[PDB]
Amino acid sequence: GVQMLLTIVGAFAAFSLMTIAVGTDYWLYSRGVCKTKSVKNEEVMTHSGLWRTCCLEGNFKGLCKQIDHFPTAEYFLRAVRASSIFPILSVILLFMGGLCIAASEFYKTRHNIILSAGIFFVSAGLSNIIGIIVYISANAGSYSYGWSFYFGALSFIIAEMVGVLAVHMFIDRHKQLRATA
Amino acid sequence: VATPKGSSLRTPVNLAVLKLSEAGVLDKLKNKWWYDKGECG
Repeated sequence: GVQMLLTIVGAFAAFSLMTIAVGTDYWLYSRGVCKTKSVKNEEVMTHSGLWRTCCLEGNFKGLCKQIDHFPTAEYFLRAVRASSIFPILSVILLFMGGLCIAASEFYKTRHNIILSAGIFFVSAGLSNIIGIIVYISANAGSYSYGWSFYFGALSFIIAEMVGVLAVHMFIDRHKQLRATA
Repeated sequence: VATPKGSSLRTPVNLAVLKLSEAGVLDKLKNKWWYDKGECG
């Protein structure tokens, strides 16, 4: 009862946090530009996310551009980093975990719909680590990570905690069946 | 800057160049063409 309530709340939190990270732009406070060619540049602080980059300060404060991820083993990294498959697949897996948790609230007989939720959450956390590493690794080849990056990192923790909690619930269901039979 | 020998412009030109160094007009043009109108940043 109370354990399922924590799981529901934690599931939503991690999903929400991760969806707010993949959607925002405050990932990396870098030092670049925001505009393109014209008939010199303005290197000012630019809070740059995954898809867009607005110049925090400077004459063009708030102009977001489209990060150009393509300026053997390096092409593959760029493609993964450019499509943010991992940061986007964690959000797809966390959402599927919520459906599994919700499905297990209307079909109590099926105990295998709770284990699925746990695996989804746990796998979502693992997919958010490759995203972090891919991000940092690709971004490499002075900065300061922002709140958007920390929501992605914080999502993992919340998701991993929901993952263990769901596994515990699965085991608890089966323990009840092994005591009444 | 160069001038034919015996010219009357040797001294006015020589002083003009010095007058443009203290004022920083020789470094402003160098920055204008080497860096301001540059491409590598």
